[PDB]
Amino acid sequence: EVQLVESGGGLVQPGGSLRLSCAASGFTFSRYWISWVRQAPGKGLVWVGEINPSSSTINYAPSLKDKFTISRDNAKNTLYLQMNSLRAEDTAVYYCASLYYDYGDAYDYWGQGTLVTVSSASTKGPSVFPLAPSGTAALGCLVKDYFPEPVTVSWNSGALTSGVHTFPAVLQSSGLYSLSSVVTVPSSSLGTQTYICNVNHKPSNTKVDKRVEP
Amino acid sequence: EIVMTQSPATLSVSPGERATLSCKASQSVESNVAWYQQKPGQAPRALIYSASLRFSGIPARFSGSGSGTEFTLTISSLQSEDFAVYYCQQYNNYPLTFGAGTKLELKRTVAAPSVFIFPPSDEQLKSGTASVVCLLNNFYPREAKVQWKVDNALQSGNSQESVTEQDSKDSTYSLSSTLTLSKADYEKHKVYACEVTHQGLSSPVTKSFNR
Amino acid sequence: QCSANEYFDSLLHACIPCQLRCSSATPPLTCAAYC
Ligand SMILES: [Cu+2]
Ligand SMILES: [Cu+2]
Repeated sequence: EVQLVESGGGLVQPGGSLRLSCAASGFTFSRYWISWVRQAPGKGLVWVGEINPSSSTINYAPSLKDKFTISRDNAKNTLYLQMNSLRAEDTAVYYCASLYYDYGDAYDYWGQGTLVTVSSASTKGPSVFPLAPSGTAALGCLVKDYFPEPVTVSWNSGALTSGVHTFPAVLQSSGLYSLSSVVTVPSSSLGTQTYICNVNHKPSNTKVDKRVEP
Repeated sequence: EIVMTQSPATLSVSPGERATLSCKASQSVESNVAWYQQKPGQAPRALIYSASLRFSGIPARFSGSGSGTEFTLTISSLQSEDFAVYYCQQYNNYPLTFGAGTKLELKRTVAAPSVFIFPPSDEQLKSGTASVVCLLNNFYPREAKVQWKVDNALQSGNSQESVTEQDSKDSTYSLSSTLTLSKADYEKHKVYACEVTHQGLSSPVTKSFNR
Repeated sequence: QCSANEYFDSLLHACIPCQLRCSSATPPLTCAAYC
């Protein structure tokens, strides 16, 4: 299995710096080009820059000339991205990738991407609130007021997935995010079953298990 | 830079049928266009690298063509796993520029929504905020209305809504409309309705509650 | 530096055979001799 695990990257106010690592394992990293590509939330892809194997030709993006610096360490089979003086427009999911043409076939491998959030707002955990259960019933779980992203939501530690729907986050006028997670359950399954929505927020390092009942 | 104009922005078609995307280039990039596929949550997946040449492991149903300033990816026979976002990219001139991105959706039989409305929890009232949620689960297409009426007062500008992507099984959407209000304003009105109008509903279904 | 039967693709940074383009639509300007 080829891999491009990406570490580093998280939250940082404007003007700050942040280095990213893209470790490879499974193919000759030292004989191919490897590039960077960011994707702002809900937007398209953006070519940051690329670098050749011997680091003798580094091509950046004009609009990001001074912000980013690219380098690689073949000894560790890992690519680097040294970001300097970022802004809110520089918030995106940074993917690394490598394309080549060996064995007579063209290949391409990507990392899982890492989110970089550039904003002056302070980290805050979610404020969970239940939704009153209204021949099918429905209850939910309001995850309101939290920064930065993301926030994960499951039901019964993952023992309930039929009909569960977690809606995307939406930034409120207060700069904070808010989403809801609902589920469809039989109407008569209320006075017999127990429903819990456990919300996790790695940024704030919080963890809320809230019980929903009428 | 070289702007890649990729239309249509969204395309709805059923599996087994055909799909042809378009990507116009601001200026002649010759035969140096690629094609990628990206699904919600994963990284991009390349498919074409010389406007027709395919990557390895890419089925033959993906057929790219075009040169100069107009390129088209054709997905001859569609499949469930082929419904996602598709970008176009040029690399004839630096920097490499992508396209806006078309998104394929699965055209299925119409389905009316199951409307629900959740009054704000007593836990949230102590906070001083009010969030009246209204759920519209299981409906196709995604084009559905969800108004609010506090005492027959059609609200406006104070209610956002997000949506889930097509479900893996029934390929049906789910919508949530959140009416944000003040605690003081929430307790000076009694009716909080959610009027839903969708193609699958002959008449606008409505459901409300009393504080 | 590619042979007389290959062109250079800047996306893959490698010489691609012309045969894949000769017998397929209009090949690049450099492969017109190999077809
Ligand atoms: Cu559902
Ligand atoms: Cu009022």
